Formats: sequence, structure tokens, C-alpha cells
Amino acid sequence: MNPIIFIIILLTIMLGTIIVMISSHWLLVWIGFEMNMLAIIPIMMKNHNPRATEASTKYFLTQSTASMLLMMAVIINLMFSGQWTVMKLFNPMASMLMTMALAMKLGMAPFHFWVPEVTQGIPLSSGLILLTWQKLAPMSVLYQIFPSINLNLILTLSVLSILIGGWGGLNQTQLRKIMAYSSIAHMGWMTAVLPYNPTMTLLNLIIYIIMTSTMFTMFMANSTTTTLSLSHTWNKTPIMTVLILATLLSMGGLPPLSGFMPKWMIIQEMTKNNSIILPTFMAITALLNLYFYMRLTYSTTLTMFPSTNNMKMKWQFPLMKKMTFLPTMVVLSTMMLPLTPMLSVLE
Amino acid sequence: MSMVYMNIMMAFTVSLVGLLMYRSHLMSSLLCLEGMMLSLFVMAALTILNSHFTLASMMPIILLVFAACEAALGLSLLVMVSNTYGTDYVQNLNLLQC
Amino acid sequence: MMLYIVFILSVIFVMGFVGFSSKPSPIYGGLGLIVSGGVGCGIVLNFGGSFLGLMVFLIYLGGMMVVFGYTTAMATEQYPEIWLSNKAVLGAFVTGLLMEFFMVYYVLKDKEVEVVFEFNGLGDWVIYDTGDSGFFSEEAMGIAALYSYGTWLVIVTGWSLLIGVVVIMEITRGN
Amino acid sequence: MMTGRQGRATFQFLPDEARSLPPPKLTDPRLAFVGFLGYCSGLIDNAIRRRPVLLAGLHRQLLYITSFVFVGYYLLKRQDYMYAVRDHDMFSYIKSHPEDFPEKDKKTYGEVFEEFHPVR
Amino acid sequence: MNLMLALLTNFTLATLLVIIAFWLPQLNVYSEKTSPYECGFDPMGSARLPFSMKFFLVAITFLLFDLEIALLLPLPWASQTANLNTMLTMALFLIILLAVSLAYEWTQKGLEWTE
Amino acid sequence: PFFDVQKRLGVDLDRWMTIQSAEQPHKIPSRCHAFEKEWIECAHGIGSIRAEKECKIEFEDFRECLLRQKTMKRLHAIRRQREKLIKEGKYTPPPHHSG
Amino acid sequence: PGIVELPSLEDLKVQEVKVSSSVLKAAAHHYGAQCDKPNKEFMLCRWEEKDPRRCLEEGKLVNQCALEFFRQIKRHCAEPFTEYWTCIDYSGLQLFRRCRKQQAQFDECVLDKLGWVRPDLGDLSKVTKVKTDRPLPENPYHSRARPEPNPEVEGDLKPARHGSRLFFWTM
Amino acid sequence: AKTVLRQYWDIPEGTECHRKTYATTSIGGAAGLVVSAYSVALKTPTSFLEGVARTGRYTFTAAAIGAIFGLTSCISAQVREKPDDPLNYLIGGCAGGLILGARTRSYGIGAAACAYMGLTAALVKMGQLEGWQVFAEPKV
Ligand SMILES: CCCCCCCCCCCCCCCCCC(=O)OC[C@H](COP(=O)([O-])OCC[N+](C)(C)C)OC(=O)CCCCCCCCCCCCCCCCC
Ligand SMILES: CCCCCCCCCCCC(=O)OC[C@H](COP(=O)(O)OCC[N+](C)(C)C)OC(=O)CCCCCCCCCCC
Repeated sequence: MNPIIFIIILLTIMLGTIIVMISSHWLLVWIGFEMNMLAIIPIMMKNHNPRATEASTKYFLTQSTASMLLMMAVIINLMFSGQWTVMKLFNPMASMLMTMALAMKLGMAPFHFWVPEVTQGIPLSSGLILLTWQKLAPMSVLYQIFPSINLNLILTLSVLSILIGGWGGLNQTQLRKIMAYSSIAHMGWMTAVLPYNPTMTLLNLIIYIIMTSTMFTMFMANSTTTTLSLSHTWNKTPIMTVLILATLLSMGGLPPLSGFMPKWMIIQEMTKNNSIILPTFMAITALLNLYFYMRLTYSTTLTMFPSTNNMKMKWQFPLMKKMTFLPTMVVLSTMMLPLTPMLSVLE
Repeated sequence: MSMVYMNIMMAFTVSLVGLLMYRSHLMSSLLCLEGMMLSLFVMAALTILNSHFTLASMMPIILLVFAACEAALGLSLLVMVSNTYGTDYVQNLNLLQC
Repeated sequence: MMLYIVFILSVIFVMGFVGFSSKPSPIYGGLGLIVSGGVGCGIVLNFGGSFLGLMVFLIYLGGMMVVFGYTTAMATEQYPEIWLSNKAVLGAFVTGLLMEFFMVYYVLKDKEVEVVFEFNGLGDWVIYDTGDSGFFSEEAMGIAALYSYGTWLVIVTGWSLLIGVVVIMEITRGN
Repeated sequence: MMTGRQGRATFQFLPDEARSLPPPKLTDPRLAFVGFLGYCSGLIDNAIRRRPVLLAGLHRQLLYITSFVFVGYYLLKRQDYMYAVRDHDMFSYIKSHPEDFPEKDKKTYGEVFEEFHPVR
Repeated sequence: MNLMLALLTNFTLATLLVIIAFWLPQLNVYSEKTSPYECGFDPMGSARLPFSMKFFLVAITFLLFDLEIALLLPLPWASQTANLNTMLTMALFLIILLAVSLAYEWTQKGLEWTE
Repeated sequence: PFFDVQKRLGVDLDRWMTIQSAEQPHKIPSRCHAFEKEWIECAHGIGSIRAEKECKIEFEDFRECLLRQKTMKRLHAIRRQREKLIKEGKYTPPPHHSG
Repeated sequence: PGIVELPSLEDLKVQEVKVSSSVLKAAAHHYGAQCDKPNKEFMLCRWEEKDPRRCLEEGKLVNQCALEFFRQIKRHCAEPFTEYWTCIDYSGLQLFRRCRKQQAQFDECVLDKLGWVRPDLGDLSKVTKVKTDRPLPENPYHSRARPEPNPEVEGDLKPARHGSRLFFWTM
Repeated sequence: AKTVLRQYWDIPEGTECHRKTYATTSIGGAAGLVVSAYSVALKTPTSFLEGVARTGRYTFTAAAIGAIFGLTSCISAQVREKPDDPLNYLIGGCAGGLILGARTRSYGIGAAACAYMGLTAALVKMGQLEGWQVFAEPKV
């Protein structure tokens, strides 16, 4: 692909998302998603192989269906309020369709089947956009319509996401499928605290993006896409295995690492609202996530898997990958708990 | 909510149920997406024309503009699916496992 | 009665949808969407929008003409399926019409029906406005404001159509 | 919960009313920790690219420390402003609704009866 | 009423002519008479087989440009506004971007039919 | 909006089409202009929590104008009663209601 | 809630102006020059009162003045006017362009026998001012009392008491 | 589901066991139909009757579990004259677990189901008495 065309298509993806965040009119919000899907698909088809074609097609079919439901919600909201403002919806049926449309876009359970497959079928760089940047626009809308969202619907999707994400990640050896099911589980935490304190939804999203972007950057550095491919990293870049250990432990929510902050703050807000059974269930179910992160540390950093002879040839060359912001991201993804009160800037 | 809104909203539901129940052809499902856009256009045009919401009269046109982009985008993917398997069957799109 | 022309057109509008929603050969599905587009133009045209009705019909006539060419190239088989050749297609076709019949039967008998929303069967004419406009078409004045009021809409749609051409070439390049 | 606060300063990093609050001291412990995180980023940058960790590129290490401290200073000003605003609203609301926050009648433990539970 | 009666008359006349065509003449139908025409020899395959479209890319582009006529046709009414400076700017901007799309596809060999 | 770039920059990107009582071409009014204006002015600056209960009268009239649910029910009863009387020969329609 | 108040059929009784649309369009320019004050009075009432029930009396003076306008044409300009509006009535669009010769004959009769000067181009579209003793409506929308605003929060902005007070944090 | 639950909780404990058994059997049966739908949708049956057979297998397992819970938890609260006692639900929950074992033809699943379904039923009853909220309305 022409480098200029890649840059233009990349900026169109951002423009679609930015239109959704600055739009106060529902029509412009819908235009943002349509522009975002129009530009994302060519980046999925970049390598032009059958798996990338299937991933793009499954992604297009799911996103297109969600945008239809979102437009139905907008029009129904128009019939019952006579205005297009991006605020609380004025009809229960409009809220359900918009909530479900935003759930399909996010890949929440039970609308999750595409996330594991689309991520596997596209390169690591495209997958990073799929699991970090594509979550900003739908989360922007949920942040503004949460007063009208049915509590049972949103909490049901959150609980199913935490369960399916944890279970699905146990039976996986592909890193892109592991990161895909991890993403679904984390969506549950963002939307579970949404009815109670939307600020903590932003905190978990920001921390999830930083940690997720760190993992893909380190997988991109070594061109590793499988557990066993990542198991050779200790024999090429020993430092990279320590950074993967610290980040994976952070993603598992273990203190004193950064990734414990979003769980800690989400439990606080839910317990203030006398929600005790759900935070306890969510925290315990999250141990499923920590298990298949621990399984990656074992085969990556804490043990030394068998190597191959040709690995000795890789010792004579440096890492030429850009690895942009990796030294900064890995630090922010591991040592930020002492700065937790800085979550107030998000308010 | 006149009796016309019933049929228009039923048309959307029929096209939605049609899109969620694939038979074999990817092209058959693409028609259901274009059918759903038609229902939304008609439903939006009716509400706007009936309430004399003058400035909203351009919204249905802007709704067709982005329906064509999606329709063209869906056709472009259908070309590449056909070039890889010789048909537009959706059962061939199963190399990626959940 | 001609007082129910809008309702009668909306019944055909649904029947056309059941035509392509049952998913026969896309050749016949394309025909169904043309019928719905034609009657959909009629329905919109009877609420005071002639440009909108004629425009959507115009856009979907060209839309299904490209789909027709793509059906003979990539969505064709030896025995294209009709609404009678397949039990799955026939089953979904008969089901759609039966639900349309029951909804039409109940609304015209009870003058009401409650499915998610509450619908009224008095006739679509009871909600029309009793005042006349001036020397212009309100729908035409609203659509013409896209260039004086909709500066932001023109830019995003204009950019979207531009990128749309760039994207389809990228997707179909194959190398 | 403070998204729609009456303060008509929308999409501003630091509203002008935030200039009434003391700035963070340059020796603030929170600002020192942020600066330390910059130093760790400098060392990790050297290690992933296989350079002498402590010595290589002192020019680049200083820019890591400065960049972190610079951004950290403004995030601390906004952090302290948001907490100052939180207390301002809380005290104003309590003043505007005295009936909801009455002064409880004071009692002494010589007057209040507390059940005694033997440990035997 | 007039338009509907005009349409009914045109398609009623068309239908009655077809009906006369099939019921007036003397018919002698047999298998060879109704076989498909392929210049005298039996067709080698089914006419329902795939037929490659070499102008598929131009056909997709027609969908995008056919939507510019919807955006451009309101121009005669748009010229009646009091905001002529804004209207003329966005009219030319919209047409120019339509032209840049044509230029991009033309230069990138997008309008050339596949071999 | 999540980020309010419009309000700070002073640029009106999409606010001009959000409500039907805003400025329209040639000052063409919407059918429910008065009802929308009243509901918007009643519920200005008081938040949706309060407006949901303190401006309930204006919002119910606004919804009545938009969808005409109560008017159509009232017309249905009158029309249904008239047929019952006529079906049992108990009411003669006047001339101006027939021709 | 409440009973819609309507005028009686006797309050709506008035002598109608039974002349076709071609008659009105032929005399429109002179009609708008002579009957301006009762016309503009009634048209101010509708836009201020926003209720047709509050402007019935003004609406009758529009009819009364229009009749007197045509009676004066019927006394002096009966024949030229008939030819003028017959020629406007012939066209499907009731165009003025096709009846200039007949318009001139109608314009000169009124000018001599009545002193009526045709308004120039743009005159009848002017926004004019009208003097009226009818009081300005105070609550034309019948609005209720607007809810009291939330108690505004104002004062000096002091530092957060003991910092963030987030669990164990001292700052 | 809100309708059935309100019907179940309106009947006082240990009374009208015929009605409470109807309520619980409805809840279990509905759960077995929701499982059958996804199973049929995601694991396509080889034939129509093979899929109707699967639907009847899951729907009967869930209906039997629901029926035995309400019956066993209602007579227990009737014999003991102790309505507001989680022990009644513990007995009912374990009985439902045993029925799951019989349908699965596994002693191990019978023991595990009895232990965890027994605890869950007891916890459900405690939450009804104390006022525990699973989906709590936002308050602060
Ligand atoms: C809000 C908090 C949320 C908490 C969430 C908690 C999630 C955990 C729930 C997991 C339940 C999974 C149950 C699986 C059952 C599988 C059974 C099976 O397949 O057969 C296995 C086996 C039969 O398999 P087998 O016949 O093939 O042989 C097994 C041996 N090997 C492996 C060699 C083949 O049967 C069992 O052993 C099951 C034991 C039944 C007894 C269970 C009692 C548990 C009671 C709780 C623990 C007691 C301590 C706590 C006391 C509390 C006092 C108040
Ligand atoms: C009409 C009103 C009826 C009222 C009935 C009252 C309730 C009684 C229900 C009985 C159901 C039944 O029959 O249980 C029977 C089943 C038996 O196992 P199975 O799978 O059938 O073995 C079939 C094996 N084959 C396939 C080879 C034939 O139990 C069980 O699995 C329990 C066995 C393990 C003991 C668990 C107790 C210890 C763990 C608990 C710790 C707290």
C-alpha cells in the first residue's frame, strides 16, 4: 500500500472516532461510525490473504448490522422527542437497540463471536487498532446515554462478558485470540461501573488501552503470534521477557501494579451503591483472566523452553522495529498505583 | 403512530430477521442490509415530512449517501470472497475459529 | 378506498421486503427490493416529499442494476431459487405474508394493535396538517439548506465519498 | 458526577478559577515520583535497544525525566483543582440545605447505654 | 388520481397486447422448437454459469458517483439562498471532490477493465 | 458531546439541526414549535433529573403534539359511537357532514 | 383537561367576499395600497395573539374594507376591471405579463376617477409599523411559571481539605 | 421472568406448594428453552427430530430441577413450621442437584450439583430476607 494512502486511511479512522466524540447531533454520531468502518476495513485487507478477507467480511457484517440498529434507535428517539440531541434517549425501545448496537460494536458477550476471529485474521498492528482505538467511539456514546440505559441489560452484558472472556481465554494458544478474549472480559468492567460512576469507566478504558498497547508492541517487536514463538524470546531478547512478565501481572490486576487500580476503583463505586454481590463475583471471575496470563509468563519468562539452532543467527542483529512509546507505556502500565488520586483529572 | 408506521416498522423487522438468518449467498444478505436502509429512510422521511421539520429534510439524503458507501464496501468484499473460492457462499468463510 | 392509499402502499412495501428477506436467488431478491423502492417512493411522495421519494427510487434503481451484474458474476448457480423451489425459502415467504395478514387483519378490525408500540388504525390521513404552505415546497427548502446550513455535513459526506473510492480500490487490488 | 457542574468552563484543561489555588511545589513528592518514572523509562529504553543502561545517551535520559516532570506538573494542578472544586460544591450544598445536615445533639458516654458482651 | 389512471391505462394496454399475442395465433409447440438458441448447435453448458465482470471496479464506483447526483440536484434550489458565498463555496467544493475521486481512479488504472 | 470542541471554539458544527424550534429556512415553523419551545424553556439549566418531574406537563403536551395518541383515541371513540347509533338507526347525520 | 372554547356561529357571521382568485389577483396591488391599515392591524393581531379566536373583530374589518374597495371599483372602473381580470383569468398561471395592455386601462381609470397610484416594485413587501390601542399580550403562550434555578455555587476556591482523602493518601 | 418471580415471592413460604411448584417449574423450563435455543443455533442438529429431541432433553432436565426445588423446599418449610429459614432452600437446592445427576448419569455431578445448588438456594433465600441487591439501583 502507498505510504501516503495508508496515512490518509489512518487519519480517516481517527476522524470518524473524533466526529463521534465532538458530535452533539445523532446523525453526525452515526456518520462517525460509518466513516470509521469505511477506513478500518482496508487496513484489515492490507496483506490480502484468505484469512484477512474472512476477518474483514465478518467484521463488516457485524458492524453494519449494529449501525442499522443504532439508526433505528435514533429515528425512534426522534419520533418520541422530536429532537436529535446526543443525550439520554426518550424511549425504552430506543435505549435497548442503542445499547445492543453499542454492545455489538464493542464485542461484548453475547455479541462477541467476531472479536476472537477478526483479531486472529489480521496482523498485529491492525489488531491493536481493533482492540484499543475502536473502543473509544462506542464508549463515548455510552458515557452520554447511561442515565436511560436499562440497568439489567447493561449489567447482564457486563457479567456475561467477564465470564465468556475468562473461559474463552483458557483454551487458547494463539496470542491474538488470548488478547481478544482478554478484551471482552475487560469490556465487562468498563460497562459494569457505567450506571454508578462513568468516570471509572474512563479510568479502566485508559488503563486497558495502555496495557493492551504495551502487549501488542512487545509481540510486534519479535513478530511473535503464538505461545511457542513467544517462548523463544528469552533466547533472543531477555529484557523483553521481564517487561512481558510485569505487564501480564499488571493486566491480571495484581497489586502493586497499575492494572489493580481500575478494579480497586470500580469495587469502591459499586460498594458505595450497596452493590456487594456483583463486585465480589466480578473480582473472583477475573481470576480466570489471571490464570491464562500466568500461563504466558510461565512459558515466556519464568521457565526456559527449548530453542532451535538457527536462533544463534538472530543474536547478530539488533531490533530494528520502531517500538514507539514502549519504554513509556511499560512504565505507565506497571508503576502508577502511587498516583491513583490522579483519576480526578478525568472528571 | 398511524397504521403506516406499523408496516414500515414491520418492514425493518423483516429485513433485520432476514439479515440474521443466512442461507448461502453473501449477496442475499447484502440485499437485506440495503433493505434495512430503505426502511429507515422511509420511516425518517415520514416523521420529518409530517412534523414539518424543515432542516431535517436533508437527513434522509445523507442517510442514502452513507448507505451507498456501505453497499459499495460490501460489494468490494464480495469480489474478494468470490475470487478466493469461486462462490459467495458464507460456509467457506470459516478458516478462523472462535 | 383511496383514503387508504398510503396504507395499501405500505402493505406492498412489506410484501416486497418478504420477497428478498426470504432470500431467493438475488435476481428475484433484487426485483423485490425494486418493488419496495417503488412503493416506498409512493408512500413518501404522499406525505409531501416528492424529491425524496423520486430520489430514493432513483438511487435504488441504479443500486440494484449493479447488484444484478454482480449476481450474474458471483452469486449465480445452475438452478436459481424461486420462492417455491426451496422449503426454507417457501417457509419464510409464507410466514412473512401470514404475519402481514394478521397485522393487517387486526388493525383494520380493531383500529388498534399493540406490538412494542401502540398503533392506530383510523387512517393515516388523520395526522396531516390543515394549513397550507406559501409559494414554495417545504421539503425543497430544507434540502436546499444543505449548502447554506449544512457546511459540516457537506464536508464529511464529501470526504466519505472520496475515501470510499480510495478504499474500494485498496480492497479489490489483490496485491 | 461533576461533568455538568455549574462552572461554565467546558473542555478547558485548567479553568481560570483554578489560578486561585496554590500551585504544586516543585519539590512535591508526587512530582518527584513522576520524575522517577521518567528515569525508569530512560533506562528501559536503553535496555530494549541494547545500550549501556546507565551511561548511554544521557541527552535522551534527561529528556525523559524532563518530559515526565513537565506533564506531571500540569496533571497535578488539574488534580488538585478537581478536588478543590469537589469540596467547594459539597460545602455549598450543605449550607444551602441545612435541614438535611442538622447538628446532632451531643451525648457523653456517661449518658449513652452500650450493651456489654463478656469475653469468657 | 390522474397519474394513477394514466399508469393503469399504459400497463393495461401493454398487458392486453401480450394476451392477444398468446391466444390469437395458431400454435404448434414441440421440444426442438423451444430449445435454447446457440446459432444452430446445442449450447455447451448452462446459461446460468458465472459470467465474469471485467468492469466490476467501475461498477462499484458508479454506486458512489450515482449518490453525487442526489447531492448535486438540489443546486437550483440552493442558488436561491441569501448565503450565496457559503452556498457557492460548498457547491464547488462538493463538485471538486467528485472530480478528485475521478482523477484518483483514472490515474491508478481503476477505469481500465481487467484482462 | 464527550469533547465540547464546538462550545469552546465558538463554531456551530451540528447544533443547528438538533431541535425543530431552531432557526429554519424562510422562518418556516414546525407543527409542534410552541410545545417544544415551552418544554425547552421550562427545563433549561435545571438538569434532566429535575426536568423529568418538574417539566412533566410541558413534555406530555409535546409528546401529544408529536404523536397525537390521545387525540386519535378521542376520535376513535366518537367515530365508533356514531357507527353504533347509525347501525341501530338512532342518529341521522347532518347535511354538512355528508355533502 | 378543560373545555376548548369556540365562538358561536353568530360570532363568525360576516359578509363574504365572493370573487374568484383571478379577481383578487387583478386588484391585489391596488387592494394592498388602500386597505393597508385594517389589513396590517389584523395581521399584527394574529402574530401577537397567536389565536384566531382573539382576532375575529379585526378579521371582520378586513372583510368590510375589502367590500368597500370593490364597491368603488364597481362604481367607476367596472368595465376596465372586468377586461383586466378576464385576461388574467385566462392563463393557467394567472400571469401578469400577458395582460399589460389591459392592466394599463385599469390603472388609468382608477388614477383619474379615484386617485389610486399603483405601488412600485418592493413596496408591498416592506415591513411597516401599525398603531393599535389593543394591549400587547403578556402571556401569549399561556406558559406556567418556570422552575427555580438550582442554587448557584459561588465563593472563594480554597484547597481541598486534607487533599484527596482517597483511602490512605495524605495529599 | 419478572412476572413469574413476583408470583413465586408473593406465595408465603410453606404454603400452596402446588402453586409454588408451578412457578419454579416454569422458571426452570424457561431456562432449559434458552439453553436449547443457543445449543441448536450454535451446534446445528443433524436433523429436525434430532434437534427437537435435544430441546426436549434439556427442557425436561431444567423443568425437573425447578419442580423438585419448589416442591422439596415448600414441604420442608411446611413440616418444620419455619418459613423464613434458609435451611429449607438448602434442602431444595440439593434435591435439584441430585436430579441433575440422575439425568446426566453421573454420581460425581450429582454430589457437586447438590453442594453448589444447595448453597446457592440458601444464599438466594438469605438475600430475600436481608434485602441483598444483585443489580442495585444507583444511589450515590
Ligand atoms: C459470589 C462468589 C462467587 C463464587 C464462584 C465460585 C465458582 C466455583 C464453582 C465451581 C463449581 C464446579 C463444580 C464442578 C463439579 C464437577 C463434578 C464432576 O464432574 O465429577 C468429579 C468427581 C468425579 O469424577 P471421576 O469419577 O471421573 O473421578 C475423579 C478423580 N479423577 C480426577 C482421578 C478422575 O466427583 C467429585 O469428586 C466431586 C466432589 C463432590 C463434592 C463437592 C462438594 C463441594 C463443597 C464445597 C467445598 C467444601 C469446602 C467448603 C465448605 C463450606 C461450608 C459452608
Ligand atoms: C415426587 C416427589 C419426589 C421427591 C424427591 C425428593 C428429592 C430426592 C431426589 C433424589 C434424586 C435421585 O434419584 O438421585 C439419584 C442419583 C444417583 O446418581 P445417578 O446419576 O442417577 O447414577 C446413575 C448411574 N447409572 C447410570 C450407572 C445407573 O443421585 C446422585 O447422583 C447422588 C449420588 C452422590 C451422593 C451425593 C451426596 C453427597 C454430596 C453432598 C454434600 C453436601
